[PDB]
Amino acid sequence: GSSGSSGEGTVKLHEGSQVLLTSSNEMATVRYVGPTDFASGIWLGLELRSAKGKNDGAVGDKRYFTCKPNYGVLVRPSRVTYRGISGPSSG
Repeated sequence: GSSGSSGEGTVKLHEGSQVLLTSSNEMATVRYVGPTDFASGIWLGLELRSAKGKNDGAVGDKRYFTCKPNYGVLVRPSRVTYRGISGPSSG
């Protein structure tokens, strides 16, 4: 399992994407994408439009985004979700 070897890879996140938390039920804009220095694993620098997080834009010696105190949050793809299908345009 590395860069798509065993177990497929449905990781489609680079930037300017939208994902909804599967715990707090709050949309979040994807700013950063990749491994972190404070933790061991992949993360996604999210940024909310209000004080509903636990980050100050950056954590440690790595910048993920820029926002007010406790505005954005850091979560993993598997920890986040987002639509993709199109479906009937009418409605």
